[PDB]
Amino acid sequence: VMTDPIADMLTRIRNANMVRHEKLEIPASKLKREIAEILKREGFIRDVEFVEDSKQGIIRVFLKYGQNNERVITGLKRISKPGLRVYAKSNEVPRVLNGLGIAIISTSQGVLTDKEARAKQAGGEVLAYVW
Amino acid sequence: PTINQLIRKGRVSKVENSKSPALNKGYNSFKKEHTNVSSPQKRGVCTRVGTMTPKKPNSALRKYARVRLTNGIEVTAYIPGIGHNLQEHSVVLIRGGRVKDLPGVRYHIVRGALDTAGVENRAQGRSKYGTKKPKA
Amino acid sequence: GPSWKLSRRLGISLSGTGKELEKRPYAPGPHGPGQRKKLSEYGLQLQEKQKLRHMYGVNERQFRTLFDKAGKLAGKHGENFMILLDSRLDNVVYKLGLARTRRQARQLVNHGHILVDGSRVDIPSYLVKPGQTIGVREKSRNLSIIKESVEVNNFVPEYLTFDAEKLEGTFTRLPERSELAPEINEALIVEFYSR
Amino acid sequence: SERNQRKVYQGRVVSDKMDKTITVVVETYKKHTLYGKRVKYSKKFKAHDENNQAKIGDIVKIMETRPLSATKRFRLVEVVEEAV
Amino acid sequence: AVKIRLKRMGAKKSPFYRIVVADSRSPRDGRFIETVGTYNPVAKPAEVKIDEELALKWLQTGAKPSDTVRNLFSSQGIMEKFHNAKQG
Amino acid sequence: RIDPSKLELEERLVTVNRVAKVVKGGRRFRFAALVVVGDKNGHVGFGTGKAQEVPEAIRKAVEDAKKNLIEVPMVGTTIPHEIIGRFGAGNILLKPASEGTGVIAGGPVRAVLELAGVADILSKSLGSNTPINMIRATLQGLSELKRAEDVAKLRGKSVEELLG
RNA sequence: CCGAAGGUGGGACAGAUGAUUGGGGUGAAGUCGUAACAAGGUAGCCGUAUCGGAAGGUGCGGCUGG
RNA sequence: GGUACCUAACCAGAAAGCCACGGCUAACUACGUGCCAGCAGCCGCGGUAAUACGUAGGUGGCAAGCGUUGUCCGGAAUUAUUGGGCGUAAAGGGCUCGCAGGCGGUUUCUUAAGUCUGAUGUGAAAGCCCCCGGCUCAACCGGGGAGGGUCAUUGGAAACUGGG
RNA sequence: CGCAUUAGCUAGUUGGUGAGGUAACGGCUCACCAAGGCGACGAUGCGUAGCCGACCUGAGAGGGUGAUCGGCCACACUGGGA
Repeated sequence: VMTDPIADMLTRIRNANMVRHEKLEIPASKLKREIAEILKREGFIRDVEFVEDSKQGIIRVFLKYGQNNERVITGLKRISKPGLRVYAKSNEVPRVLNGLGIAIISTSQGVLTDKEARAKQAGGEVLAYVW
Repeated sequence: PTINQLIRKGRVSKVENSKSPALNKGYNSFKKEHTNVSSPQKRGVCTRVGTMTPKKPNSALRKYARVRLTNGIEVTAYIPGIGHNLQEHSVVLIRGGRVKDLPGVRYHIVRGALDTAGVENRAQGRSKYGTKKPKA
Repeated sequence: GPSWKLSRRLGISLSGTGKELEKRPYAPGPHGPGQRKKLSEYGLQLQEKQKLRHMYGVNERQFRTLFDKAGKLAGKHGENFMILLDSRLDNVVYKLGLARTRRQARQLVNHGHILVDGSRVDIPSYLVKPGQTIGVREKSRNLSIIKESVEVNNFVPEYLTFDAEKLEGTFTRLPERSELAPEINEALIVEFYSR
Repeated sequence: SERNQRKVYQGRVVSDKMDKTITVVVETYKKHTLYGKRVKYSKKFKAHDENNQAKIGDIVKIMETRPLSATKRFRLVEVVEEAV
Repeated sequence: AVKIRLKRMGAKKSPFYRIVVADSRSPRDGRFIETVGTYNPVAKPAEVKIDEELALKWLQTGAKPSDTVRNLFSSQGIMEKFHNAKQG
Repeated sequence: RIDPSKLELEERLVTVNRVAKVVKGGRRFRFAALVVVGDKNGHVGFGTGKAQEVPEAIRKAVEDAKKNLIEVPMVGTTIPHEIIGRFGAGNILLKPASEGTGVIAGGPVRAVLELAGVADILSKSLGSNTPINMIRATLQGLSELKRAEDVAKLRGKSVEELLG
């Protein structure tokens, strides 16, 4: 069943935000690894680590609460659901909260961010809003 | 619902019914059928000119003229202003206006029409009720 | 047309002077010298919109089309609309100092002719581009009204330069909105035409 | 001066039962005007097999051509993958 | 058949003509094959604009202009190139 | 933090409802006013007040409004980013607008955003039209707003690495 | 030979209209009861059968929305 | 068609009306009427002190236009892809097994149907939009460009969807 | 483009061979065979409608319209023919 695991990892990060948990295990497909690498390099995460194992592997996330109790990530969203996939052209790539958020968009040359896909001027699957 | 359910059943849009249906039709004489014309006004012949009353709390006697139209339908229309030319068997031009108070009545007789004379003693609200600029 | 009456109703000096509000600052009429009530949000938008359109005497067809043309430009919207009504030729004539009102500057364009870059313009709504030397022909060269408005001295605004004898009004870069009007609150009128 | 190129498809044979012809399901598939999701449609064409080199369940390409009869407008190019 | 011809554009009292390669069959404002630039009659000065190479391309495939379009070609000087082409 | 109320405030009101309570004798009425109070430099608040009279109710509403104040980011005299405020079947989106538009908003939303000092808002109410829940919905949407400097400090980042 | 119209026939569909008829709605402070709302004076409702001027009653089973 | 156009003579002289004014909705008093006449889009007024009726004054809106009607669209997120729901308000089939259909855990290779990108043709002219020009300005015209295709042909990518 | 309270519709219809016809391939027309063809991705039937560039509205997605101008179509008192 499970019907898509990317939306499930985004809700797992969101529930760890709302509980204010500090670590997460996520079952780590390769696109999940690249998403967490993007969220690492954009400062939404402290650090991300991989646990390569026998079942499917584990990726662990260290949620970043920079000040007193401040969820840097307020909300997540999945755009292309498995049953309505969404694809944006390069002159339609959405820039979110105009600059203050971001959209994870996996084009033909690497799983890119907003600015990366904008500077490479290509579009593909549009698979996360990250606020 | 779901997207596949939206693909195979769709969103069915809500039905629109007109507020004034006797204006919303027409008639051709030899085809013997009942065309959809959607017309603003209709002249028709009065079949009964009386007066009768509304239903509930508002209680003041209304005006009530009954007109048979060019599509064939008898409707009770309303004559708003004070003092009318009209008799039975009078040619009457009808515009669309709902009278909430009297039930069954949803049209106005155009005042200033082909035979509906302009109203008596009026200087304010000139264009409604038909009257010309009197003198000054 | 009183047109003092418009000023005391709107509560603003539409000339901008001690006249027309002294001795009678209330609006008009039998319900005027009593304490009238303050207006709503709708009333505030009507106040600012009608301040501006009764300054310039515009019908709302032309007033909306100039609102739209200011929208066709870039930048801030209500500033550009101020700029378009301060490029209007009756306003250019009244800010060169050739009239005591904007009706007199309208009548200069209507019959008591005034000339732009040559032949003539009989039309007040002419948007005036920069660089345009505006003067009068040798028929109406110096008659009683232009003589009076030369004797009376207004300020020339910094988006204009005006000569006495040669009477050519020339321009500069753009009329900045610090210079234009202190009393009219823009961007309540943009909100009024946003609806 | 090379002449103009004709339209080309690939598809899949439904039936062999017509004399020297087949019908071909092209499964190119496209999205909506409104909901945007991408749904499938099967388009079966009548195509001429002059050698009768077809089988039920055969992926085949077809080229367009002159109208070969009523409802026939297609012919074979390259029978790619055979049925088992 | 094929004719390089003026094509009426403009307001009521102020005509305008686009020099337009159309057929004699087709209506005057109607369908047309391709265009070269323009013709202002109602200007008090000049201002004809001819493309000067695609009009020449249509003259040689066979497209005979009407008289006013021909003498506009002569005024801009494309008919001298066409007579030089016949001298070629 | 709790905003100390020592500022200059303009204190205009949204509604006064007449609000009844039935006793053995009959109806006993009060006036429940809610008033939005704030300067136009980035501090907004609102408050409810109930009394037998209208002006004492407005007094208590202005006092409780000065008690509860909120802050609003004015990035380029607008709001920084589009947000939906969702207090309880009142949902109101707020877009930044261009610099000429003015506050395009309905009554209590318009009162909040004009007494906020924010000048250029596109906005829309996607829910019920009671004044109380619309003002609560706006302040839910204005509490969750974010400054680009503080979010750049949150991401271990710089402003130009976000804003461009 | 094909062939429009016409002719004959039995159907199919569609609109008017029809003695008479059945329920529905809306309407005056009409008549008969008071079924429901409280333990509404027999807790109510749901399904089903039956009976009864009528709301309804009663049986069986279910529900608490006692 | 002595038509646009230009110039001179004469007199403020020839030239302003329509709708509304409780709230929505900017704009109010008086007299008459007295659940009558009537108003009304809605809440609903009016039964002798009517800012809701009729008149007069006033005010407000626009303006050679104004108002009503009829139909579209908006408001209506009240058909919701953007943008709604289903314990009790409308709304979970009495419940199952399953055909078609829809959706598919992981790693890897390849393909290129989907996706994105380049080039070419093309989506006529006029129209909407941008930039300039001419009609007394403007509408309109004119010029130049942009725009609008899941469009056709052609070439790359292989992350993702599908195929193997 | 609306209806499933329209679920089955076809028999020159669906293919073949041969002939004829047409500017031309072709059930376009005829002979002879085969039992085929279209179909829940909505056939058939009924109802409505000239289609479009465009026009009105809308923040847009959309919804409505198909006057003028322009492209294509169809018709010419009704049906058939050359």
